[PDB]
Amino acid sequence: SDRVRSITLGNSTITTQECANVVVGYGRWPTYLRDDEATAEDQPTQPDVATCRFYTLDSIKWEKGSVGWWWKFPEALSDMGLFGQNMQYHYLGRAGYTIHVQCNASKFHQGCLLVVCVPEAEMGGAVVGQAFSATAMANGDKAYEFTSATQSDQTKVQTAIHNAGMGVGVGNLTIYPHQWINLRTNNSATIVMPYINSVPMDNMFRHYNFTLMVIPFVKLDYADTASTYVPITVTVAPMCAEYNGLRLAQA
Amino acid sequence: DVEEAIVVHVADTMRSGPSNSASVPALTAVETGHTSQVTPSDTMQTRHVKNYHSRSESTVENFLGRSACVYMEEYKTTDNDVNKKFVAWPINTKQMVQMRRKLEMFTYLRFDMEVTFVITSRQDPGTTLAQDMPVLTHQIMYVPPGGPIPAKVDDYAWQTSTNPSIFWTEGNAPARMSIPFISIGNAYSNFYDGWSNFDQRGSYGYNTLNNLGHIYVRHVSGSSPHPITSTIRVYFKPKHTRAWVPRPPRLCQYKKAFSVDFTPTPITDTRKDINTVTT
Amino acid sequence: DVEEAIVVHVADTMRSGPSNSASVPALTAVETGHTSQVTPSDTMQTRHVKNYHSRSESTVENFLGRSACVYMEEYKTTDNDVNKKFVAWPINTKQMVQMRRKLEMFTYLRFDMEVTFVITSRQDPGTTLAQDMPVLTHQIMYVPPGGPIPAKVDDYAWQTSTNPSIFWTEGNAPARMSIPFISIGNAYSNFYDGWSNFDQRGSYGYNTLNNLGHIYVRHVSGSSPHPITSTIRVYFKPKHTRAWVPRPPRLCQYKKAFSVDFTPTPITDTRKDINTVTT
Amino acid sequence: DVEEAIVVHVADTMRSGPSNSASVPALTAVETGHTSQVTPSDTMQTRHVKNYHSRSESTVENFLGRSACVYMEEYKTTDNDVNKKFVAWPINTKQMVQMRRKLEMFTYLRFDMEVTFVITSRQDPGTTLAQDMPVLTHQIMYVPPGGPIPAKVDDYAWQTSTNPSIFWTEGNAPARMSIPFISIGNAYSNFYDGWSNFDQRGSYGYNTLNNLGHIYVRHVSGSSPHPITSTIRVYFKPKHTRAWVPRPPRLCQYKKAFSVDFTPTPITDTRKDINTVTT
Amino acid sequence: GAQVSTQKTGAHEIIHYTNINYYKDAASNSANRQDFTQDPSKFTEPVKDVMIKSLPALN
Amino acid sequence: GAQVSTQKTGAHEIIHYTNINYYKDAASNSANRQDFTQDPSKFTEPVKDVMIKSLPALN
Amino acid sequence: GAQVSTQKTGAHEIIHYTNINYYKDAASNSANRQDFTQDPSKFTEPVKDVMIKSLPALN
Amino acid sequence: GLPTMNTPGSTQFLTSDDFQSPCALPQFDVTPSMNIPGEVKNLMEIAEVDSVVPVNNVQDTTDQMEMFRIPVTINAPLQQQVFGLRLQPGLDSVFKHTLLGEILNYYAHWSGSMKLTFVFCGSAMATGKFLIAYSPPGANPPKTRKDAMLGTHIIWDIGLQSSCVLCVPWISQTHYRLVQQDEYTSAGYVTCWYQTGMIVPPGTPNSSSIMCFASACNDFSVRMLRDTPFISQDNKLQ
Amino acid sequence: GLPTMNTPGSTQFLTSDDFQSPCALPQFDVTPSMNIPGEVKNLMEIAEVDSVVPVNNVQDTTDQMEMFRIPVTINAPLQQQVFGLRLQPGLDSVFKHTLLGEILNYYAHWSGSMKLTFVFCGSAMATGKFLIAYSPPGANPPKTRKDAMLGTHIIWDIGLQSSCVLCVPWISQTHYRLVQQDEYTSAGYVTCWYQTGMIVPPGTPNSSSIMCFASACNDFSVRMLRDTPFISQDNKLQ
Amino acid sequence: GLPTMNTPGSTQFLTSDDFQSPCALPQFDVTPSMNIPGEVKNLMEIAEVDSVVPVNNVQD
Ligand SMILES: CCCCCCCCCCCCCCCC(=O)O
Ligand SMILES: CCCCCCCCCCCCCCCC(=O)O
Ligand SMILES: CCCCCCCCCCCCCCCC(=O)O
Ligand SMILES: CCCCCCCCCCCCCC(=O)O
Ligand SMILES: CCCCCCCCCCCCCC(=O)O
Ligand SMILES: CCCCCCCCCCCCCC(=O)O
Repeated sequence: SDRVRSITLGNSTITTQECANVVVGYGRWPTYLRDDEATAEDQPTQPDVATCRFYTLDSIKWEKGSVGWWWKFPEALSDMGLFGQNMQYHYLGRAGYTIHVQCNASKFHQGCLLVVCVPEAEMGGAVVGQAFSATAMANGDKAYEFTSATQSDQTKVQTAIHNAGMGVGVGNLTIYPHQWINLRTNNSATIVMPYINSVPMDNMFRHYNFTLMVIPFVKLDYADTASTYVPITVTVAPMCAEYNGLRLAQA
Repeated sequence: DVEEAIVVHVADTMRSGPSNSASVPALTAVETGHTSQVTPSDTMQTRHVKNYHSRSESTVENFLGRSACVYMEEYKTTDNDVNKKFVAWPINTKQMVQMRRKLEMFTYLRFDMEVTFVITSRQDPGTTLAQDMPVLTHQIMYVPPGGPIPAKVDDYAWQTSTNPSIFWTEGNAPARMSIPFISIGNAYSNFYDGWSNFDQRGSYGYNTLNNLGHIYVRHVSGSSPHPITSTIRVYFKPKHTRAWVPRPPRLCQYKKAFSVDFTPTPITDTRKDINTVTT
Repeated sequence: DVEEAIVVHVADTMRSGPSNSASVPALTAVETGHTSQVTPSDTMQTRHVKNYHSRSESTVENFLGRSACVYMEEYKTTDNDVNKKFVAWPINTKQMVQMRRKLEMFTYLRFDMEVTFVITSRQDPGTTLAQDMPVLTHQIMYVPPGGPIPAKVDDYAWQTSTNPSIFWTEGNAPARMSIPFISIGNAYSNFYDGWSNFDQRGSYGYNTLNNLGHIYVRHVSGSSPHPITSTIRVYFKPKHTRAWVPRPPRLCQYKKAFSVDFTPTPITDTRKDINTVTT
Repeated sequence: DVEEAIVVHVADTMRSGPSNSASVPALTAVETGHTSQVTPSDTMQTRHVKNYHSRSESTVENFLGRSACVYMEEYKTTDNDVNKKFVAWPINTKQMVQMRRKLEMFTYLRFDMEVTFVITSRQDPGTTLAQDMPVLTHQIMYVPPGGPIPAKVDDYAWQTSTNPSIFWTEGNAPARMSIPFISIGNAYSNFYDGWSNFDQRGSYGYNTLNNLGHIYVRHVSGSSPHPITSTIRVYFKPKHTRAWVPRPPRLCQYKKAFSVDFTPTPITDTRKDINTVTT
Repeated sequence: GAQVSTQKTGAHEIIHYTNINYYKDAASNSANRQDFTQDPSKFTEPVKDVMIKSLPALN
Repeated sequence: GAQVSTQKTGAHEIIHYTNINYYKDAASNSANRQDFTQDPSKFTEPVKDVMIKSLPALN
Repeated sequence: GAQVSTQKTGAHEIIHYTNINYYKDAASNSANRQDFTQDPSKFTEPVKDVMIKSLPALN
Repeated sequence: GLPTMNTPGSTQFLTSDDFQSPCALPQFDVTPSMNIPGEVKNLMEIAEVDSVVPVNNVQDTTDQMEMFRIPVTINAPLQQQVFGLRLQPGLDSVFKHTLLGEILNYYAHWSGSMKLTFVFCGSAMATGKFLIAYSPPGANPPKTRKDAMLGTHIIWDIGLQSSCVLCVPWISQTHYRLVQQDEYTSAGYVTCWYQTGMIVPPGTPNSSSIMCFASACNDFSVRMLRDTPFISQDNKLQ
Repeated sequence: GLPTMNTPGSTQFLTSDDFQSPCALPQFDVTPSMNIPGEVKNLMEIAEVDSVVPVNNVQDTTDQMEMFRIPVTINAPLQQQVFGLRLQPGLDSVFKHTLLGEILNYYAHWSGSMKLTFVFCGSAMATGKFLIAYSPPGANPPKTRKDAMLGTHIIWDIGLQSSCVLCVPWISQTHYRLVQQDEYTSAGYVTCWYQTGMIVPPGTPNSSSIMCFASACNDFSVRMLRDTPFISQDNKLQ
Repeated sequence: GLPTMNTPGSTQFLTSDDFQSPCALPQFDVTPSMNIPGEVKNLMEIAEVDSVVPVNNVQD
């Protein structure tokens, strides 16, 4: 059967028994930087198994009135194991990712989720002009919620769901690497993202490589059951990570 | 040595007959992120058709290979305000909506540039207009970042020894030139989801990566007894284009030249009901 | 590799002598729809003549290969009425009588096009004309069907990023360009005996198939203290022409630009009687 | 016979591992006048890097191969003062600061020259400006040292039989020409630490070796009823350049056109203390 | 890349001219006004059975 | 030093044009608007395991 | 009489250009801005005895 | 020198020309190229990707996300219409702003076939059959299922496979169609009807939703670039 | 004659063009060439020569020559900073006017590694050790030696060899950096600390000085010529 | 560049000239050709067809 998948990174394993295929970025698998594309001269460090492993990114509740959530990477892993330490101590970084989203429900539930990775998901403020701090869209592994109505608070991002916070039609996000979680058929989604940027390496604190979004297109529904909510969990594993430019910590 | 010698067409349609089998090309699963590759030949009887249509005009090279206005400004030959006798524009592609939207369909771009300047002049209205003035001449100066900037129409900075410049006389063909790929990175970035300072503070967005320089324009030595106003238009034309990571076209109207800010907009227009099909 | 190397004449006359036989070349029957192929050699004694005349100038390529005016309009640099400062013409070939009649000798045509623009300016009369104005500049914009249309001389639509345009300065040679065969069908149709709606209702005639777009013209930024009027003339010149199904030339004068409507006309002029042969 | 057929890249970085030996590449002695040739590979572990950067734009040919203004002056078509109707400039490169500093980074230079002239005209203000004047024409005359010099706009000397000249009409492209290496010595000298007389007396410095001639300019025959002022700008562009003996760039501002005189200047700017590193 | 072909006769009768294409679109070429083939049978003899001029038409 | 290449078809269908470069910088050349290769698999088929259209998708 | 030589690389990387001289004086030619040879030893290593980087300088 | 004469078109500025021009930065060394993932070479590659179609434009949608879902109910008359729409990919409000309509709106002509993919997002225990039909251009759109079934159609059975594809063939009198479609270049209608009805067991929701995806086939092509009418400005941005 | 048509850019004067032009002195005989010593063919050759860096800019220097010498003392706390500076070769006041900064100020982009050479000019009987460290860009410059030693550094031992070389590697995210450096293209800091302390015998001065030399490596390069902002005039010189 | 001089007739617009000009729609794909019946290549073909002559012009 092709509905079973198993993934082994480092000292951690993921098993799914009811799942769809695996989506691989833009057809490219993660890989190390070549000698003819590098620019930095000093030797890189490659922790390997110490950093390339699955980390569980806390959990959220799917209610009948949920609208959606987003996470920004690699900020979401900024304080997670030795990956966070290497991020803190190094000037430059580079790594691909494997994203696994778990959501399971009985055969009597219904609903559909869109899982999509958006590279360079620049967002606009709630009030045209003005400005917002780096806390309205990234504060660690905590998830940020979209809003059904137009946002009004000037201190946070425009969370109107139907625009995806980017001024574009929410229905066109299918162009990015994506997958669907339809409760009739599957309970997980797997995406492998290569490193995408305009430069060989970049500082992992200053720049958000990509944004993960989970959006319920068909809202959850059920009847006459004791289960009131459907938890959603996100797991991420860096791949082929390497760092450069050791200095004092913090960033 | 003297002469060296240097079509695709869309897929044809194959004849298909009646079928009765266990294969089900029509049934699929979108949950995999896979777009179905079925063709009409797989769901109905079809005749053999030889197509000669080509997708020549849909290439990115042709799509982006059209000159588009990016900036216009006015400057006067003589006036009391010093700042109003010359122009000073920080180069960017976010000023004009149409070309901005054309470009922002991709995340990263790499191309050479062809720049064309269109300059026109007109006499300002007044109570006395009778004068005789010879043909005017204009100078366009390009100052890479960090270079000296002129503060007045007759400053010393206009004596460019290393900054490229063009002198153009009215009545001739518009000025033109070519520019190579002048980015420090491996590609231009239309979007930048990041900050300037390492502690996530300061400027945010594409504004951080715009360091292309300035353009200055003046009348060389024309100073008429009565004011004359000139307008310059700048046109950009990408060449040898390459693009990566397409992204959906924008839906909301633009409101700032250096920000993504917007106002929420409906997904689309409405109709009477889900069955209405008439006009 | 460097150099690759790429007359008909009418039929000659053959010598013919006296004849006395059962063959009757002169007698035929027009009821068959057949045009007789007899020659003078078949009905009288003739000498041998070697003709060198050729029908070179009668080919459709040469017949239709002449530039002809198709439209002219005027627009002013400054005025109170906004609509009178620019032109907007839906492209068609029925406006001018001579080229219209030349084209309508065939039912279907297929050709490339060469378009030339002639622009002239003149100062409007008035009580005070003393002014000094630099050379004017003009823009010609082509908008394929469905594109945005400018509503005023300084609208945003004039910043073409994809619509082709030409900027021309007075005193130079006229503007010119080439256009390929841009019909959705396999050939242009001068006549269309049909309706727009499937139940035989709506628009009737050639008007249904005219979807070639529009042409817009303006002064780029010229706005003189006193009004100035400019006139543009458009000339078309078919190239690489092919024609099918010839039809008789029109007899009645034209009366509508998008209809065949006419007034009945006599077949020809009259004379005193059937035997009158003098002047 | 018809066709005859005519990159460097910076050094790569080699992989380096841990070391423990008696060799000490980092330790040296500047007292020898020797600049150390160590590379990062000699003091830390490095990866293999293939550089494709080239030093193409740093060559002296490209560094000095840009047109720079060297002189501008004004002359009027009609005036009461005879000396104010034409220009007379002794050729030298010390008038304009930027190109002067670019040149004085070397002690000796040898190159061909490309000279371009930009001329513009404007009507002087006055109580009555209404006139009609045809296009003006200008003459540029070059007089090698010792030749006759004109004393007025209509002198006989302007009938050059051997002095090269250019006649230029307004509205066309700027005038241009090429000049070979015209020095009596084997190379131009920017600096000359010596005297003119053999007993160490007289003129001192570069002024002694400047014997390049003069340039004269006039309106050919234009003499308008009302004054008109014209300005000429001269641009130099070295070609086929060779340079010897580099010297440090100047620090103090220039104060004389034919002397090295200066005012003492601080070495550089100051900061709060030797440990201050913040903005 | 240069085509050489004869030019139409004229008075007093190297009757050769050279042509080169500069643009990438065939629509930019100059008119091909030197083809002189023609066939009037489509309009003069549209009948099915061949008719001999010397013979009588109807029977 | 002269390149000869075919030009796009047009109505009525020497379909050859000549090009020479005059400047020393490759940025000065004209647009290369005659490349027509394309491959949509990067966006339409980004999955890992190959999917056969005739077979059922999930199992 | 025509020289053919390579032109500098550019984005997207016939990289050849043609040149002909029209005037009788070599001073009229265009700039030769394609020579890239260089040797800094005249200014960086003007010493008489060769110095080995790995060895100690003075003795 | 060499005699010459200028022809018409001299000194003109045509925005779509191809000419060589001098370089303003001679001998500039460009940054080395790098193979970033996801290179796009032709816009049809973008046009061939699926995107969600907002079919439910019922003029009273207080929630924008409700546009994407098509309602379905357990008890309905034996023959009933689920939805109906005009096949005008570049002009109809349904397809206007999709990932395909946006690309089409930059061009004037289009041709080729289209794919409509429907996905059932009900409970795993729900079942049903639907008839999806394409009716070529005509004087009257179908009013009943009896009429609809005379055209091209497919019977969709809901089971383990959640999706079915209706491939709209290219049936036209002309090689190309206008994006600003008029009556001359009409393209037809698409309608969906109940085939058997939706049946559910006890303990399940009584309503379900469907979604539609639109994309182009491998024989799709466009022509005649033009400016899109969706974006405009009144003043220079600052 | 030969038909032709002018394209945009006719009759323009571009200051960086390359065209042939007539000679005003036909058949002029130039003076024979002579091989003068010290030919320079590329400005990087000049940039690769050492020059003294004025590190001691303490805002109260009454004597200009005092700028070039860095003070050192016999008795100091166990860990103490000798000097600190920003690595902005074309913008920082320390490197602004050096032989390398002057060359850089004519260009807009730069890349490659750098050499800093330090020479001890104390008595022959004096001795000591110093730690010289380079800290790549970050949110905070080092405040103590403990922080500094985490980056690239070298321990310098003063002996018969009077000089030591700190080679600053090229660690950057982009191939090139702006000369007018901004926060996006920061380059880091350089600091020097006491490692053991300076010890002297009886009968020697209690203070000593160090000097710094700056030069470029063999992989250095520049790009994008521009006019230098260091020189200006208000009137024509006479 | 290459020295040249313009001759009489420069910048004139002659309605019967044959010159190449730039294309305003680069790389446009024309519709495939189809052999419609009844192609006419020379006007003499039309002239060689019979037509009824109105000889009886008797003014009444
Ligand atoms: C996101 C857009 C990036 C495109 C890169 C644009 C770089 C601008 C280069 C040309 C600017 C100067 C043009 C004037 C030059 C001259 O007239 O001297
Ligand atoms: C029956 C006549 C059919 C002939 C086809 C005519 C099609 C018109 C094509 C050219 C229209 C636009 C010309 C202006 C183009 C430009 O200036 O940008
Ligand atoms: C230190 C600078 C030395 C460079 C040598 C400059 C020599 C000047 C040569 C040209 C001077 C005359 C130019 C005008 C000639 C003409 O218009 O007739
Ligand atoms: C854009 C093409 C410009 C061609 C310029 C005129 C021809 C110059 C080369 C001489 C003719 C040889 C042509 C060939 O080799 O086919
Ligand atoms: C700066 C180059 C000018 C070239 C002028 C047009 C070409 C003239 C020579 C004829 C074509 C032959 C070219 C070649 O030999 O490769
Ligand atoms: C004064 C010289 C004018 C040259 C005109 C352009 C070249 C025309 C001939 C074609 C190129 C061949 C040159 C050659 O045979 O070396």
